[PDB]
Amino acid sequence: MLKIADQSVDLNLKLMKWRILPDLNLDIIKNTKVLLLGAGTLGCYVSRALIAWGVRKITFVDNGTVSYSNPVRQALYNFEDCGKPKAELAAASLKRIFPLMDATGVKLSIPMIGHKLVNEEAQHKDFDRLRALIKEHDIIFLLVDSRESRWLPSLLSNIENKTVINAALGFDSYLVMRHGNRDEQSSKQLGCYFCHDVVAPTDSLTDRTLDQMCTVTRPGVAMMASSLAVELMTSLLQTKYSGSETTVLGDIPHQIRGFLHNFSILKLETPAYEHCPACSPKVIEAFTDLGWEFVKKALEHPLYLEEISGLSVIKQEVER
Amino acid sequence: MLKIADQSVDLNLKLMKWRILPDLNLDIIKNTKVLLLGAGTLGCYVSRALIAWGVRKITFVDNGTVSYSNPVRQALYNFEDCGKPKAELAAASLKRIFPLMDATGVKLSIPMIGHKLVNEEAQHKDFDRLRALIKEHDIIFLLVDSRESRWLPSLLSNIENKTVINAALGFDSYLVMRHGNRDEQSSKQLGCYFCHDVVAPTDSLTDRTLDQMCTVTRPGVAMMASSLAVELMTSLLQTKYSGSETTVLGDIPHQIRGFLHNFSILKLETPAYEHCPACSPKVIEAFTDLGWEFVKKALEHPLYLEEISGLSVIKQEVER
Amino acid sequence: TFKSEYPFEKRKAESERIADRFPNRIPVICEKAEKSDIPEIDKRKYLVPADLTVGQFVYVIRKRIMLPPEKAIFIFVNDTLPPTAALMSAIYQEHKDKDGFLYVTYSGENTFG
Amino acid sequence: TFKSEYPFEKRKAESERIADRFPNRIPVICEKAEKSDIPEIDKRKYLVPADLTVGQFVYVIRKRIMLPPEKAIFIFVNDTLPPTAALMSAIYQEHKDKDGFLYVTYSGENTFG
Ligand SMILES: Nc1ncnc2c1ncn2[C@@H]1O[C@H](COP(=O)(O)OP(=O)(O)OP(=O)(O)O)[C@@H](O)[C@H]1O
Ligand SMILES: Nc1ncnc2c1ncn2[C@@H]1O[C@H](COP(=O)(O)OP(=O)(O)OP(=O)(O)O)[C@@H](O)[C@H]1O
Ligand SMILES: [Mg+2]
Ligand SMILES: [Mg+2]
Ligand SMILES: [Zn+2]
Ligand SMILES: [Zn+2]
Repeated sequence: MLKIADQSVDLNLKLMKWRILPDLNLDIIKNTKVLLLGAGTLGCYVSRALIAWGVRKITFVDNGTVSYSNPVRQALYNFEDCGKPKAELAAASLKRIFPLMDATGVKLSIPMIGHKLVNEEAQHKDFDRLRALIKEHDIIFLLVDSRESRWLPSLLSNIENKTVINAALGFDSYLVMRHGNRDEQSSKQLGCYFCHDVVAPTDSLTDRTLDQMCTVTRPGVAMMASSLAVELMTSLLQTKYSGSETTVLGDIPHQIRGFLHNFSILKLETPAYEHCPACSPKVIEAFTDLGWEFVKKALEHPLYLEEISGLSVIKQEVER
Repeated sequence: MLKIADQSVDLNLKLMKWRILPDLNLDIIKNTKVLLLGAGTLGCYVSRALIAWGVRKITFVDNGTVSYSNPVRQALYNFEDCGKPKAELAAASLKRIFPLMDATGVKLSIPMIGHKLVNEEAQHKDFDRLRALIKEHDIIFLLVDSRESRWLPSLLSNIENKTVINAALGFDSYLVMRHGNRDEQSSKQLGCYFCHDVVAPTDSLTDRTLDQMCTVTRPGVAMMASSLAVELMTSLLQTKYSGSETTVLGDIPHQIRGFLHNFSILKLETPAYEHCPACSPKVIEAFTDLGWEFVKKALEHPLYLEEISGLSVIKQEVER
Repeated sequence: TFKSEYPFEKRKAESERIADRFPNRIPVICEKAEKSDIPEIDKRKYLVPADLTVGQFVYVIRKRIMLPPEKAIFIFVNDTLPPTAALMSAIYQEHKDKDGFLYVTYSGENTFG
Repeated sequence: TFKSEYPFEKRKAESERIADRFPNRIPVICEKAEKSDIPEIDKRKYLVPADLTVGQFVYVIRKRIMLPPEKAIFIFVNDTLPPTAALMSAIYQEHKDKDGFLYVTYSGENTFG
């Protein structure tokens, strides 16, 4: 029955090209290898939106386990799943939906800048493991839940030259954006999640208390951010039109921010900031030059990172 | 383990009130009895968004079975579920997520205006069955896939005075809106799905061919329309502010339409149109006066409906 | 598009020439939404009478366009859905472009779920 | 709000009185986004120097506001995210309200997933 099922889903995709958008390229989408850093609310919704699009290769990266309150908000897990490791359950879950999916679950811990290294060798392995995964996939979705967890992936992904789609939620809002990639021929590079502030991502969980901030969000933000995130990827995957920033599936914004209280959505754009503690040229040079040696330093000394990117040369300038 | 689970989900909801929106009323949402007319893509997503919000009583109304291509787009069904009846599988599915859910599945066929009555008594029973269901619930979500299937539910719901949230998808867009309710004290009533055109909903499926229209949509629309639909309901459920059309959760638009090609969203509003083949006063009078006798006529003679609401007196006027 | 094939001058002109000659008609340009899946005809120019309602103007559109009654449509007027029971004049008074014409878009109504 | 507590006249006035007296500073009103979950202080009025970058202006905001470095923020300027490496003057040249002041909103950056 698998054949007839495969054919059925396939025909549905073909119909949108054949009868509506003949210029649409479904193959590019189908063959795209996707790496999902995060198997929580965003990770579950984004992954559901991707099989619907025809994507066959999806890999989940998450080191946590299914919590009691996860099911109602994380659409790939059930109540019986509680206690079990997420990444794998997640891949198993996609297969229960479409058995031909090439779903995989990697229980990997993403080293977080700002936290103390607990096991050098162990966390050096984590580091290489993550880079390999980013290396083998085509689109990396940054669906983690802390500012810190986004730093390493942003960088490795910039180094491996992969496209990155970053999604993050707030209680009432959401941000979905694609990081720029450094092109030799184009003196124009779009910003990354980190080009918007002037502080180096650091430990924000260890010191966290309810006083600091509650993590609950309005259910709606997760669903929205995910769909917009996947529709961005599918459009971005289309050849753009000669004289415009558009494709067969429409625009291809750099940054999208939404708000529920006033049911709005803004498209935006921000150029790469040279003192970014993530995409700054000085930071890329340091990585290319020293690899894991430099990262280990940034990892335990966020301020160091600032010294490297120049975020200090500018605060120091204002300081005087 | 059910207790500890229940407590966990409950605490997550309480935290958004306690630490973020103390004025928020979670109880009103929790106790809301929801009727979902449609257990397909919209029905599945809307239902997932509702348990996340804390809603405990959800009833699915759908007379179809799980198709081979349904799983990848309808997030409550798996591949093994193919062939089985939707409404029930759907309710079972919610329970696998949150066992304390009061999920129910009613395999009911909604009589469609424009189609020939195949079994009077049988379809008279269908009629009463639907009204009872609309009668017992508090919010009715119209998540069906044809213009015709929306007529009867719009009317019964107007008669029983229930709030209705209507969601419909297009290939690239989506519409989410709440129908107005007739208030004796307020000479202001918002429009319904049907107040926007001047044709009486009729058979559009029997004569349908690929030439007419393909039913495929971009995966994103379903997810968006659902979340916005539920966030509308949760806001609408809050006491509005004295001097404004807003609540603790923000605005409460009448109509929301979105588009993917340009990542936009519009809020809109349309007053009740007196010649609406659904909410027009003349149509309500006819129903109050003749019940099933009148409906049977509209059901098989859409043009009749027009004669009753006045859509003929206006085309006839232009005709001269 | 109409504007894409004519400058403000030539457009702000035929507008006044239409107002001066038929102070009873209304200069309306009606064309299908960019990404909508429904019929369209070369007749983008319409001079409807001011007393005619939006509903009545909508009937014309679907008639002239040869649209079946099984499929519905909605119309935009500066990203707004005009009351179906409003006078095409009152609409023109509120949404007319500085070029003298009232721009109207129509698109297939959403019905999937 | 600032505008909600002062009319166009009194606001279009202190703007020119500030331009005439300090042609090197920039009249900026900085306040937290309506629905954002972060710190705020009564000092909504700022007169920063034109050569100072947005980044530098952002440092001030989080400093003066007493915001920790673990939490980030972004700023709106007419529903736009100004390049972090832009001169507060060039920004004022493009987003100043007719009342002479540059309105800026800041909000907690989104980090959940
Ligand atoms: N450093 C990391 N390495 C691997 N996975 C991570 C890392 N940090 C976060 N994650 C994963 O990111 C996902 C975020 O999902 P999400 O925040 O929505 O739910 P949660 O973190 O499990 O708990 P909650 O529902 O309260 O937020 C989680 O599944 C979490 O395990
Ligand atoms: N008259 C009706 N009575 C009861 N249920 C209905 C009626 N009409 C439609 N439905 C249900 O509405 C749902 C619409 O879901 P949806 O259109 O997204 O998927 P589908 O109709 O099953 O097939 P497809 O994925 O191709 O659209 C279906 O589950 C269908 O069975
Ligand atoms: Mg979390
Ligand atoms: Mg269908
Ligand atoms: Zn950057
Ligand atoms: Zn109506």
